[PDB]
Amino acid sequence: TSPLLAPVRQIHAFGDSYSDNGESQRLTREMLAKGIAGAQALPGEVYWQGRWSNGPTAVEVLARQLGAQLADHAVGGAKSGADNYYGWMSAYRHTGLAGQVDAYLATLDGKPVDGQALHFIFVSANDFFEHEDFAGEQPLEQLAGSSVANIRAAVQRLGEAGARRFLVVSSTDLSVVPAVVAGNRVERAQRYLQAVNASLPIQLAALRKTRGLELSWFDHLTFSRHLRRNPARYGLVELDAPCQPTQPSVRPACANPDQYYFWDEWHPTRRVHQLAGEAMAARYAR
Ligand SMILES: CC[N+](CC)(CC)CC
Repeated sequence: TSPLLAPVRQIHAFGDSYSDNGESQRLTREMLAKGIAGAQALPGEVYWQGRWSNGPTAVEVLARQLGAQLADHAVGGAKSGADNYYGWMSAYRHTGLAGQVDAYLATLDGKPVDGQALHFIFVSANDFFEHEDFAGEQPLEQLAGSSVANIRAAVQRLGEAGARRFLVVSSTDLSVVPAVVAGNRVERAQRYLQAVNASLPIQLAALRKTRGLELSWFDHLTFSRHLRRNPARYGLVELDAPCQPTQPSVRPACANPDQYYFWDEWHPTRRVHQLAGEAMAARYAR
């Protein structure tokens, strides 16, 4: 192993429902109040304090582990580009990664980016879920290429403004998500996630060297494959059923959520987020 990276006191997180700690809730309340067409209260009533899970997301755990403050800009539904899985948000706010980065840079008044802050990026799942649910026309390989380009452009734009430290999360294992299984879309997910995860870290290692960045790559797929091959070691019992079914309708939650991998048909439980955030903290000194 290599030397641990330097300690972290501030995180700025960008991403989707795997990171959101209340922005989708706040923003959809704002949109409902203004009567925006098609708005829905997200995430909904069978979720914990606005997170798309039954507890803190992995980046919240990561911040606790590292002794860092967290500014969490992630929005549930966020795509790698400007917009969201929810198309009805675009006429109000651009909540994709590109839009989160634009809003972060616009809310420093001109006051500098913190060169010591860790810029955490965790996105791409909604590029695939939007494409499958609404019959997108890109071949999956072109979709993956657009996801990688969008993430690299976000790191480039944050670096241009003065960011120096990053942690980018790979695609998750979309191929075991319950909604993907139920859609009979396992092979498509495998092909998508393998294309992103082969290309992205090669692109980010070139950008890290050019711009003199500290950029760590977290392989969520390796992480999940190890937990799901050895579930008992981690106190997991149920790897496929959601603890809290929502499709086609809401049904009562399981009694033992700490023994489940999935909270709903897309998102992991607090237990898996906890393990993920501990794993992400492994490259860093406290
Ligand atoms: C973005 C939110 N989801 C689709 C409806 C995940 C893709 C789940 C509720």
